[PDB]
Amino acid sequence: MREIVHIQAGQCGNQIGAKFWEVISDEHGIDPTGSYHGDSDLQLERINVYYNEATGNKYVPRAILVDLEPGTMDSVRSGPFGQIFRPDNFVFGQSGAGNNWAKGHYTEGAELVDSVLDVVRKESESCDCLQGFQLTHSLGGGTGSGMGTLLISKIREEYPDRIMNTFSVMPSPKVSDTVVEPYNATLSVHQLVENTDETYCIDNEALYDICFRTLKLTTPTYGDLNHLVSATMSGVTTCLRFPGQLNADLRKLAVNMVPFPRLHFFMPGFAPLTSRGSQQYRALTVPELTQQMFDSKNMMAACDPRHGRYLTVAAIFRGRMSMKEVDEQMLNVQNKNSSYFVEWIPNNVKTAVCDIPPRGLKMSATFIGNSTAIQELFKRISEQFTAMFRRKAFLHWYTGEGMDEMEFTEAESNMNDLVSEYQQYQD
Amino acid sequence: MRECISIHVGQAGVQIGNACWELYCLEHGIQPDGQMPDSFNTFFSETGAGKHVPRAVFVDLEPTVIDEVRTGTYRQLFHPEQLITGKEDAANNYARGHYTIGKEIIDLVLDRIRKLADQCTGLQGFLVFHSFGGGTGSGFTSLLMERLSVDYGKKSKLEFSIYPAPQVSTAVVEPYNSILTTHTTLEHSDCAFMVDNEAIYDICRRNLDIERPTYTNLNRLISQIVSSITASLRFDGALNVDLTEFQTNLVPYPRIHFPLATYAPVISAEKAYHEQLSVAEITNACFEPANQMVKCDPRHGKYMACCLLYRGDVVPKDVNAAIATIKTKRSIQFVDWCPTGFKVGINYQPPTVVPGGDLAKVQRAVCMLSNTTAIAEAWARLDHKFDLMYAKRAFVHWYVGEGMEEGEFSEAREDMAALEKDYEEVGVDS
Amino acid sequence: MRECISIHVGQAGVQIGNACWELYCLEHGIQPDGQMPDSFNTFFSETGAGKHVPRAVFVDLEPTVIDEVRTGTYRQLFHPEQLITGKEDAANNYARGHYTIGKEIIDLVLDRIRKLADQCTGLQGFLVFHSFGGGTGSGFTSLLMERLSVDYGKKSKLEFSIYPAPQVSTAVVEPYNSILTTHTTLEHSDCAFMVDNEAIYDICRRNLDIERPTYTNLNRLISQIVSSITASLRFDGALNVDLTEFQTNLVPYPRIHFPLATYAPVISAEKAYHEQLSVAEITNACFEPANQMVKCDPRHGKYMACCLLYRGDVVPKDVNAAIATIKTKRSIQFVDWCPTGFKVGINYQPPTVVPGGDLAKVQRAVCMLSNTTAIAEAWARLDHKFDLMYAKRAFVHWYVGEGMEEGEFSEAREDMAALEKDYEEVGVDS
Amino acid sequence: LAWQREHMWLALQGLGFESGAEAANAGKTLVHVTFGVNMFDKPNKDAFYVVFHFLFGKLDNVRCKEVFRYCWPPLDKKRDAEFRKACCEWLKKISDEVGAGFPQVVASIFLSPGGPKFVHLLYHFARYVMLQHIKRDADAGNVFISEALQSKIQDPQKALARNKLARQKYLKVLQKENLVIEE
Amino acid sequence: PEDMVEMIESQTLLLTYLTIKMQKNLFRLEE
Amino acid sequence: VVTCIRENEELLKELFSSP
Ligand SMILES: Nc1nc2c(ncn2[C@@H]2O[C@H](COP(=O)(O)OP(=O)(O)OP(=O)(O)O)[C@@H](O)[C@H]2O)c(=O)[nH]1
Ligand SMILES: Nc1nc2c(ncn2[C@@H]2O[C@H](COP(=O)(O)OP(=O)(O)OP(=O)(O)O)[C@@H](O)[C@H]2O)c(=O)[nH]1
Ligand SMILES: Nc1nc2c(ncn2[C@@H]2O[C@H](COP(=O)(O)OP(=O)(O)OP(O)(O)=S)[C@@H](O)[C@H]2O)c(=O)[nH]1
Ligand SMILES: [Mg+2]
Ligand SMILES: [Mg+2]
Repeated sequence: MREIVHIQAGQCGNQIGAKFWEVISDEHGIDPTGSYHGDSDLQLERINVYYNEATGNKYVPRAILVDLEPGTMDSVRSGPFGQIFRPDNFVFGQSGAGNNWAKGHYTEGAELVDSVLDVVRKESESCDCLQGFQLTHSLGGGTGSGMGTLLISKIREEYPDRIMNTFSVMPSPKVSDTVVEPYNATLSVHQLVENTDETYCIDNEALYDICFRTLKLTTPTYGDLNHLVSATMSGVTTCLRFPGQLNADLRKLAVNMVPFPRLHFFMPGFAPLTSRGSQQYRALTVPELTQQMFDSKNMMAACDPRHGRYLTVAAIFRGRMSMKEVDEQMLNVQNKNSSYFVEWIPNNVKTAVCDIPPRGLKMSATFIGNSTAIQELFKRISEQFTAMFRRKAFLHWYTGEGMDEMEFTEAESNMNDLVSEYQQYQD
Repeated sequence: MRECISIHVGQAGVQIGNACWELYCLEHGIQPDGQMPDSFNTFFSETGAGKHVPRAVFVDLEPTVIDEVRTGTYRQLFHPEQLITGKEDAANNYARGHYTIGKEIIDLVLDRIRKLADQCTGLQGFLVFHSFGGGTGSGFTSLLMERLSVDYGKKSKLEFSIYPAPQVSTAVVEPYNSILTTHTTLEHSDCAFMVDNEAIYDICRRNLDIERPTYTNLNRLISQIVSSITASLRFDGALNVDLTEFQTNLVPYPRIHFPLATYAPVISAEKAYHEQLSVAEITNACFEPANQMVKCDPRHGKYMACCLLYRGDVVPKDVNAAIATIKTKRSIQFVDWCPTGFKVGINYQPPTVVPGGDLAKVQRAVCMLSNTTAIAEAWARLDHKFDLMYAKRAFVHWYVGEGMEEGEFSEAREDMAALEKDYEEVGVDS
Repeated sequence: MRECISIHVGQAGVQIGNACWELYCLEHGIQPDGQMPDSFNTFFSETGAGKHVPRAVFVDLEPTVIDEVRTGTYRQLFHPEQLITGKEDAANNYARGHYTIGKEIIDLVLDRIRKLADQCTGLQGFLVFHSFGGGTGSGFTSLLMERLSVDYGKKSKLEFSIYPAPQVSTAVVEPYNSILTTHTTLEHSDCAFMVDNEAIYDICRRNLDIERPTYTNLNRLISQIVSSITASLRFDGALNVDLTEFQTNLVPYPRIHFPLATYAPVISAEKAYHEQLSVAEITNACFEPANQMVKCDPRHGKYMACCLLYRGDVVPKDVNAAIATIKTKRSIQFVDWCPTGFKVGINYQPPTVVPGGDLAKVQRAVCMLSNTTAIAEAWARLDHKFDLMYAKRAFVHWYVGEGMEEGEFSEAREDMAALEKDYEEVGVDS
Repeated sequence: LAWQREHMWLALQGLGFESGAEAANAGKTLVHVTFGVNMFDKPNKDAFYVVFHFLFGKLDNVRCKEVFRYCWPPLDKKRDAEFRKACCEWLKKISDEVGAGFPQVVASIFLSPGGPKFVHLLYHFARYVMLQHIKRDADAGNVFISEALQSKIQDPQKALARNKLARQKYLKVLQKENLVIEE
Repeated sequence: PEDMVEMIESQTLLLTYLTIKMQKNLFRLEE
Repeated sequence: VVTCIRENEELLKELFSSP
């Protein structure tokens, strides 16, 4: 019943999926060996949305861990909650892609993608009523970006009527770690425009800001970043896995937050996020939840919402709350900020409510924004892309792996067209 | 005799039905395990040796809300095949609920309903609880209502629906859905009781002094209104009002069947000790704009026909007194082609109180259903919302991708326009 | 898997290899007799019972440098077959090592390297260690790289070279060879880390406070750079960089693969106490003009892409902060067509310390490999020296007698001039 | 570029666009699908079907009846994918044979036919069909008029002159038509 | 701008088109 | 240029309307 099959690719995607599985296993009460030990019975009602049941009352995640270097497979296997995963689901290459998109898409990923399609076919036929796929990857490298893009294309070709979510992390101009990041980012966005149903754009720079300013962690690591991302990932599907006063699955969110087919790029956010010292001075209420969630310094994508207009916003609340409070608060947000909301859509906000709060808190809220300001995210890349492509620098790796220059031209033109569409609807 | 079949569609209808059936069980002495340690016949069927199974059918294209009921405290009440559930929800899509996801469950719920009707000997009519703004509650209910109208025909179909509020809304594509289902409520319903959630929120926070009310409170209130409507079948009183004579009095022309419901007295148990809730006081609180179940101004239009359903310790003399006073109120104005504009049903059974509720134990209660032209205003605002989104053809690819046409959008809008104009025209005098 | 075969040619190469292998042996806990009382799999093969034979191949046209190895403390490490030698050296002659004497012993070392490459399942590439000044390290290394490029094809070849100094030259015919070697390093190599001795002398005497250092200190520093390069292969860390990642991010165009290597912090034991060598300080040190391993002014050029290999107690956030500070500096200017120009790798294993060494113990280390047009200056000065000696046809008869042509010298000259012009062009902005 | 929606419609009539019969081939009514100029500013998939089938039929006959044999008229959704995959590949081939003279065809333009991006593809498609018939109905002694038209001139005076020659030809030939049909 | 020479080339195109279309019919009609 | 444009388009549309 509405099963979700998860897919990881690359080091970034693999580590973020590992955090995701840790938190979700904690939610449903699964221990590191797969043995249910929770207290409430609800935790077993819809465990099957993510966990297959193997013999002897153990649960195995319905996830496919992919990469082109075995080091990441060993690192994931050796971590905590590592022994849950099926061994037959680790599909790895032997070299690595070398931050080259052409290698991930055409040369080596093309040879590896058949094993991945075999594993996803097995897992998906194993499930009763699939409802979609979740690809956690990064856009800056060769394995993550290009490999996940080839995988998304094939998946859409085989199951055309399913949901396709992506928690892709995008490059950021400030915190850059690779020289050839613009090329891979552009070439991947070109295909994410066509072959996915909703793309949750994360950005490492934004998470670093969340950690430095809000949580006041002196030295954040990648663990804390992946923790934030996993919090959003589970917050999206709480309603699938738990009851509530107003349910919302993934196709509901897709039908509500996407007015036109191409405009499916969202920015996520989470609440409440407080430091430790500042915790006892906070009133955990619905007003404070919504005030934090609609703040611009809390978004997980390095784009300021004040520069555009919310086409749509979704708020998924968790805990025992009043619906009068929720609705009055949403109306208040809309009325006070009337300029940040388009006019040919009345009631931009969709709200849902689940009855189970996250681990340890009494209530929480997840935020998804389809806003025009996301176009900034792309313009940056485009600028950088042009600044390199004009001189054709680093182009000979991509060419020697079999690509063309016409493909770079098409990718740039498609990114420009998406930017034009968003800007047009901004007015 | 005088049976009725309830169809609860979508999440809103299913939960409203949870409230309704808890209420009927408390009213009739029937335990949530079925046993009762006559009148129950209007809703329950006596199954062998002491087992009253409700004459209802729960539907959803999604497993969750029905599973709450299967594992809830009322699992032993409903018999398993009454609770029909699908696999994947309409996902806020009229086209999915109506055309693609809907067609797989329709024969199953129809077979169940037919088996339900073959057990009752004086079937009065169907009660259909749903919600305009949802995917299932809109599309699958359209489908079900069309099929029912074909099969049964002259039976009276009463629908109680959750109409989208002006400002407070939970979904984005909501206006779209709410328009398409109108194309059904005009033709395949006999009387449509539209109720908005924002008005019930204001009712709660003003009357019952509940600062943060949730869906359970609102559902209890709607359930109370339904109970007051069908009491005249389930009890004996001085003046009974059937469903057919009710519909005869309340609907002047075929197209005009969208009355407003309002219950009184709704007060907390604490301000109740000070109030002297006479027949006149609650009779008048019915005619106040603040006690409305839908956001509209009865002052902004003219009344056409009102039905007063009194419940409890009520004598006819003071009812006549109160109706004459209202007749002498100029802020309450009426059409001229309805010289006598009141139907009165008086009933003996006071309104029961659910444990854990907010309402108090009161002896007299009124349910007033008023066909007023002011309801047109409501439709107006929603239409405007539509014409914003539709101007850009936003979200339309979801619909046309699922077996719809754009011609259906255009037709639904033209139909709602003609409905508004017919209301404005029937209002005017001569 | 992920094995790399390190060829050590000529005297300079064989000695830098003594240093490198001392380091690796001490790093993986492998005793000098080969026993270890995983990671070692990259640089050692595990033969039989706890015996590890390095994946290296020491060559030379002279036996004495290899005979010291065969008699030294590590005679029990390299199994005898890998320490290949001839009878007479090339005597600082390119033509002897390339044509005359190299042709007799190219096949032997080629058979040995084929044996080595067959035993590894994940070959990453080759690490050719040689000097530009000698006859073997220029001529035979050129011949070897030619045959290896014909044989193995796409395998990445990273060469670590000892380039002549601007001022201190120990040989007279040196420029000649150092020029002819260019004709190979352009086409057959994938990355060339040229290193000048004079700069390591200055780094020693300033940072380490070593009054007069010898070759052992220089070789220790070079080995430290090599281990920092291959660390992301042998051990695990935060961000990992293979060899192909390195080459992708560091090489903008095919002809441009001559990066400058530099290390931080190289302090004394005594000086390390007063300094708090955090990430910011070592990252700023990598960009200092006096810490380069080759003599040039990086202010006189423009950086094209730079890879930071951090090692030890390194978190990503302060790496990011230090890089942002490097960006907001005006003297470190970057080419325009490379807006994002920093590759970052972070490894968890801190840098080891050899006993009797000169470096201290640090918790963080940085190896910076930068592609900057400034390296062109180096070639310039050496080329001038060439243009002096070729002006008088001096020492040319020694080349012509053994099978070399003057056209070959003119050809190497044209090729190196073209390479300089390519750097001057790629530098300029639009 | 308003004339793009203009010349298109005129060029649409150039192929002999009759809104009735071309709506009759699809088995649907005209009142539910408006034709003309202001038909593709919004998502309009029915007018899309009609104009695309007419435009593909005017250029090719047999292969058109082949590639659109299991598709047209695409009234349902299983058979709709056939239309959307038979047309996109053809348009991609056509764009690749001409290159920069055509907008890069994207299947996403077919999920919602509307907006300026769809009108751009439609105008260049109409131009292509005009030209590949000027390539076949113009005389063997006048095939160069086709390539003379593919020569993207940049000066306005020569454009003026070319129009001038063509329009005097137009007047004289329409006058000769009258001579032939009357005399 | 270019938009006007494109207008001109398009109208030249239409003239050439319709003219050739009516020529190929009139040649048939006269015989 | 606009005059020739207008004469052009007018003759085009009106001659198209010839049966
Ligand atoms: N008064 C009241 N309104 C509800 C309730 N549940 C949902 N709604 C409202 O009804 C509308 C949504 O209808 P849904 O029930 O969620 O739609 P649906 O019937 O499930 O169709 P799907 O989208 O396929 O689930 C919103 O106004 C909701 O706020 C309820 O229990 N009581
Ligand atoms: N940095 C460094 N340079 C060295 C070392 N050993 C030799 N050299 C330098 O390398 C250059 C000479 O190259 P050699 O290795 O001696 O010549 P070769 O490879 O033996 O070839 P032949 O002349 O034929 O014997 C001079 O600069 C030498 O000073 C060393 O251990 N470290
Ligand atoms: N949030 C987060 N970001 C990461 C993590 N690991 C890498 N990144 C970011 O992702 C980008 C590179 O991701 P990486 O994992 O190297 O992609 P890859 O495709 O696996 O790299 P490759 O195999 O082609 S060389 C960088 O921008 C880096 O900052 C992580 O664990 N968490
Ligand atoms: Mg990787
Ligand atoms: Mg020697």
